[PDB]
Amino acid sequence: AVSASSRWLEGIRKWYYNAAGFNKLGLMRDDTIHENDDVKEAIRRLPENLYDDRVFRIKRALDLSMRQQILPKEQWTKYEEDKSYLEPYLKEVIRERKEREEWAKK
Amino acid sequence: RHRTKKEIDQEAAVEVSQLRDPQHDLERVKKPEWVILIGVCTHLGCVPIANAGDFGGYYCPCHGSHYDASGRIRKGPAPLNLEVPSYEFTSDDMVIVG
Amino acid sequence: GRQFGHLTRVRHVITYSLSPFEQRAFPHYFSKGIPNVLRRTRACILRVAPPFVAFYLVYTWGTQEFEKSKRKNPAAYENDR
Amino acid sequence: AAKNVVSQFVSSMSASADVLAMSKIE
Amino acid sequence: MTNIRKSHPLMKIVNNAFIDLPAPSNISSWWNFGSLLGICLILQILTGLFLAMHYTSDTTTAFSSVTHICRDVNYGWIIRYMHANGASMFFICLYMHVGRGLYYGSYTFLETWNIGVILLLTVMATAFMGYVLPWGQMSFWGATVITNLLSAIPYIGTNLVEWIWGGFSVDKATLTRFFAFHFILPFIIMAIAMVHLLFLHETGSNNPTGISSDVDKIPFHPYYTIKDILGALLLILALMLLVLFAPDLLGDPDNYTPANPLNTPPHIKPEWYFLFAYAILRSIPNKLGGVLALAFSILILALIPLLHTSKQRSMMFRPLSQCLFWALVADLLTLTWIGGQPVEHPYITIGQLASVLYFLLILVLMPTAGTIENKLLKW
Amino acid sequence: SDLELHPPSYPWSHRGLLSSLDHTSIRRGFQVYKQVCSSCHSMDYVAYRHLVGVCYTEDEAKALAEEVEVQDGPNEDGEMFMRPGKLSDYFPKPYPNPEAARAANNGALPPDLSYIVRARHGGEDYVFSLLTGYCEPPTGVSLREGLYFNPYFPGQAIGMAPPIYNEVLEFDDGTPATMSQVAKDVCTFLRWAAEPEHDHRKRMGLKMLLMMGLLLPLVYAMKRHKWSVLKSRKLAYRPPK
Amino acid sequence: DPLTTVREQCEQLEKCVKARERLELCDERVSSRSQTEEDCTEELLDFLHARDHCVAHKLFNSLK
Ligand code: HEC
Ligand code: HEM
Ligand code: HEM
Ligand code: FES
Repeated sequence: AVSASSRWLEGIRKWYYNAAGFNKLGLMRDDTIHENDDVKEAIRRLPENLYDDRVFRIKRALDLSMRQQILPKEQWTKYEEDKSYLEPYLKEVIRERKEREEWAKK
Repeated sequence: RHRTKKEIDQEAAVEVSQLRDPQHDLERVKKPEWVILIGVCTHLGCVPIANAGDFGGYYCPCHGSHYDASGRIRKGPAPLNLEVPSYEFTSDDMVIVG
Repeated sequence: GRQFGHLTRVRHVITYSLSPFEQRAFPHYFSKGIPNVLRRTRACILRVAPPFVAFYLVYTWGTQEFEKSKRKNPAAYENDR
Repeated sequence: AAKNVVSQFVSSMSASADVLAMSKIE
Repeated sequence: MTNIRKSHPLMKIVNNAFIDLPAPSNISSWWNFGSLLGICLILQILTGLFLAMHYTSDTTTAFSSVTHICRDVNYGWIIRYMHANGASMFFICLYMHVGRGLYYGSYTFLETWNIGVILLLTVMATAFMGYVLPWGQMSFWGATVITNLLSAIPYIGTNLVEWIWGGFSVDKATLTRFFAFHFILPFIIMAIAMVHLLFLHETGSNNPTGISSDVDKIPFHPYYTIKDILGALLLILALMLLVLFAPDLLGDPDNYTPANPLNTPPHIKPEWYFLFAYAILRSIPNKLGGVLALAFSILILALIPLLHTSKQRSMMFRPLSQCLFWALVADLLTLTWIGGQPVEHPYITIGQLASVLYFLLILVLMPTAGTIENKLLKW
Repeated sequence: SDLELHPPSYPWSHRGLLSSLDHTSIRRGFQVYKQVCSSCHSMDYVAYRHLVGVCYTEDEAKALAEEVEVQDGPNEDGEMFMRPGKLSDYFPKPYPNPEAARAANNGALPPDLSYIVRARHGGEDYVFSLLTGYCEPPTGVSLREGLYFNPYFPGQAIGMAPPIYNEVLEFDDGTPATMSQVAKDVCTFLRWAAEPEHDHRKRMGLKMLLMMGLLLPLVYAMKRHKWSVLKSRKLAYRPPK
Repeated sequence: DPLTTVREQCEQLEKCVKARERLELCDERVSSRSQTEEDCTEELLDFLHARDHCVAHKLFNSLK
C-alpha cells in the first residue's frame, strides 16, 4: 500500500545521500562499507575492473581527506547512479555463511 | 553534649511523628543529662554546628539540614537523624564511646 | 610480518610528486584557508554548534533561576501576609 | 629551551635554600 | 642483510615501529593525542620523581613538604606546578583520545579498546591518590567522601572501606598508602601503554573516511615524526601557558588549607576530570544506586563495540550520529558544570535530565540512529 | 544559604600577564602585617627572607629579624637562651599553640596569613574588600558583640576587630596611611607571601612566549617542508581496459 | 581619606541613585515593623555591589 509514502522516502533518501559528505569525495556507497570478514570475501570476488576501480576511488578519496579538499561540483557521485556492485557479491558471501551456520545446528 | 533541665525538657516535649524520623529523646540516650553524637550529618556528612539551626540543636552548613538538641533530622535534605556511637558510663564521671 | 610489501594489490595507478626543495611549503595559505576553512566550517557549524548553543541557554537560564530562587528569599512566599 | 629546562631540574637537587640558609652562618 | 643497524640488533628492530611503520595518509589532527598521551605520561613521571625527591608522606609534614618544595627548593615551584597542571593536560588529552575513538570507530579494535579502557581507569586511580598527597582540605575530604562511597556495598563494603583506609578514618595510614600506589601505578601503566601499542600495531590506525588506507600508506618517520614534534610544541605550549600565566586557574580548588578533620568546605568536589561522574552519582537518591551508576558512567565504555549498529565504522559519513555525538559531548560539558554546583533544586533537576540524556545517547539514541541511517542508504 | 558578595577585580599593578609585584608596596604591607597583624595571625612558611624579595637588605632584615627574636624570640619556640641574631627563624607565632589562639579571640582561630590570598576563594580582591568593607548591620538584624557585620563574609558575620583604621601605623617614607591605602599595601605583601615565585614565573612567561613564537612558526614550516611532496602530489589512473 | 570620598561619588551615579530607593524603603519597612524577619541586609547587598564596582576603578588612581 506504499504509493505516496514510499515514493517520498526517495526524497529523504536523496536528501540524506548528499547530506553524508562521501558523495563529495568521489566515493560511492559500496566503498564506504565497514571492511569485515564477509565484505572481505565479497571484495575478493570482484573482477579486475570493478575491483581496481574501488582501489582508485578510495585512493582519490583518502588523498582528498588528507588534504581536506572537496572534489569539484561537476565531478561528484550522483544518487541516481547507485552502483550497488558489491551488493550482489556481498549477498551470496552472507548467504553461504548463513547456510553454513544453519547446517551446523544439528 | 551536657544538656540542661531546660534543654532536656525542650527535647522531651517534641512530638515524635512530626519528626522526619521518630526518635524519643529517651531512646537515643542512656542518662538524660547527657547526649553524645557522632558529628556526621547523615546526608553527606560534613560536620554540623552545635547551637545553629532552627530547632535549637545543630546546623550543617553544607546543605541546609537542621538537627534538634537530641540531634534529630528536622529540615533536610538529610535522610536520617544523627548517629549515636556506642558508649557505656563506667564510673560516675566516666563513659567510654566505643 | 612485513608491512610494506604486503599491504594490498594496486594495479594501474600513476602518482606524480615533487621534491621539497623545489616547492613551497606554504601554498597561498591565506587564500586557501579562508575559502576552505570557510567551506568546511559552514558544513560543520550546523552539525556541531547546536548542542553547544543549547548548553549555553541551559547554563544561562539554570544560573538565573538559582540566583533568583535563592536571592529571591521572599520568592517562595511573600512578606506581607 | 632544553638547557634551562634541564638546568632547573638539576638545580632542583643541587642545594635547597632551606639547607643552604644555614650553610656558612655560624 | 649486513650493517643495517635497525635489524642488526634485534632490540633496535623493535624500535622501527616508529620510523618504518605503515601510517595512513589522511589523518585528522586528533590522532596526535595518542603520542601526546605518552608525552604526558613521561612528563608526569620525571616531574613526580623530582617532587618525590623532596616530599614526605606524613600528616604533620606533607602540607609543609609541598609548601617547602614550592619555596626553598630551587625550581621546585615550577616542577610542582608543572606536575599539577600537567595532570590536567593528561586528562584533557585522554578525553580527546576517547572522543576520536568514539567518533571514527577506532574502537572497532576491541582488544585495543579494552586496553584503552584499562589505561583510562588506571590513570584515573593515579590522579585520585596524587591529589591527596598534599593533604589539604580539599584532598582530605575528597578522599573520605569517595572512599566511603564504597561502603555502599551491603555485605562487605563497610569492612572493605576500613581496609583501604588502614583504620577508621584517613590518618597517616591512608596517607602513606596513597603515596606508594601513586608511585607505582604510573610505572605499571607504562607497561600497559606498551601492551596497548602492541595490539594496535597489528592493524594500524583508522581514518576520518573510515575505510582501509592500505592503498594509501606513508612513512611514519618522514611525516609523522614532525607532526608529533609539532603536536608537542603546542602541547607544552598549553602546559606552560597554564603553568606560567595562570598556575591555579585550572586547579579549581583554592584549598591550600591544611586539613582539619572537623572542618568542611560545604562545597566538596573532585577536580574537573571527575566532575562528569560526580554529577551522575548525585542524580541518584540511593547511595548504592549512585555507585553503580557511577561505575557504569566510565565502565559503559566497553559496551560501545557491541552497541555499534551501522555499516560504516566512520561517523564521518553519517549525519544523525554526528549530531548526537556532539550532544553527548555537550551533555558531558553540561554535567561537568553541575559538578561545581550547589546541590540544590536548580542543579538537581538539571543534572538528573543530563544523566538520563547521557545514558540515552549512549545506550538507546545512537544505536537507533545507526539503523536509520543504514536504512536511508538502503544498506 | 546567604548571598555572598564578591570582590572587585581591583586595579592592581600586577593584574596583567607581564605586570609584576611593586616591592615598595610589599615593604609597606609588611610593616602593616608586622604591626597591625602579627598580634593574632601567624605566617609560618615565611622566614625573615625579604632581603631581595622585599628590598630589605641583609643587614636591614637581619636587624629587623633580630629585634623580633629579642622580644618574641626563640623563648616562644623553645630556645631557652636564645636572643638577637638568627635569620633562619620563621615569623613568631602569636600564641604557643592554636587552642590558646582561639581563647584570645574567643572560640575563633586566626588564620595563618601565609597563604590566605591563595587559600580562600577569591584572592587579594576578597582580602582587600573584607578589610575595607565594614558597613552598618541591616535593619532588623541582631549581632553578638564579637559578630561584627561584614558585607563580604560567607555567613555574613566575622569575628574581626578593626582590622585596619586610618593612621594605624606609620611608614618610613611617608606614605599616607589611609585605611584603604594601607590595605592596598597589606594585600600586596600577602599576595607575595602566598606566591613568592610571582615575579620569576611572569618573567619566564615572557621568555616562553617569545621563544614559542619562534618555534611554533619554524617547526610548522619544517612540517610543510616534509609533507609538501604529499600535498603537492597529483595522481593518474590508467587501466588497460 | 582617599577611600571615603570616592565611595560617595560612586553612589552619585544615576544607577546608584536608582537602586538606593530599594534600600531606603527597606530600612524604613524593617525599622517600623521591627518584629518582621525581613532582612535589610539583602537589600543593601545590591547597593554595595554597584557602589564598589565604581569605587575600584577610580579609587585606584588615588593611592600610592
Ligand atoms: C586580631 C585582633 C586580628 C587581627 C589583628 C587581624 N585578624 Fe584576621 N581574623 C581574626 C579572627 C579572630 C578571625 C576569624 C573570623 C571568623 O569569623 O572565624 C579572622 C579572620 C580573618 C579573615 C577571614 C577569612 C575567612 O575565614 O573567610 C581574613 C581574610 C583575615 N582574618 C585576614 C586578616 C588580615 C589580612 C589582617 C591584617 C591586615 C588581619 N586579619 C588582622 C583576628 C584578627
Ligand atoms: C599520569 C600519572 C600521574 C598523574 C595523573 C599524577 C597526578 C598527580 C596529581 C594530580 C597530584 C597532586 C598535586 C597537587 O595538586 O598538589 C600529584 C602529586 C604528586 N605526584 Fe603525581 N601523577 C602521576 C604520576 C606520578 C609519578 C610517576 C610520581 C613519582 C615518580 C608522582 C609523584 C607525585 C608526588 C611526590 C606528588 C606530591 C606532591 C605534589 O603535590 O606535587 N606522580 N600527582
Ligand atoms: C595511558 C593512556 C594512553 C596512551 C599512552 C595511549 C597511547 C596511544 C598511542 C600512542 C596510539 C597511536 C596513535 C593514535 O591513534 O592517536 C593510540 C591509539 C589508540 N588508542 Fe590510545 N592511549 C591511551 C589511552 C587510551 C584510552 C583510554 C583508550 C580507549 C578507551 C585508547 C584507545 C585507543 C585506540 C582505539 C587507538 C587506535 C585508533 C586508530 O588509530 O584507529 N587509548 N593510543
Ligand atoms: S552534608 Fe549536612 S545537610 Fe548536606
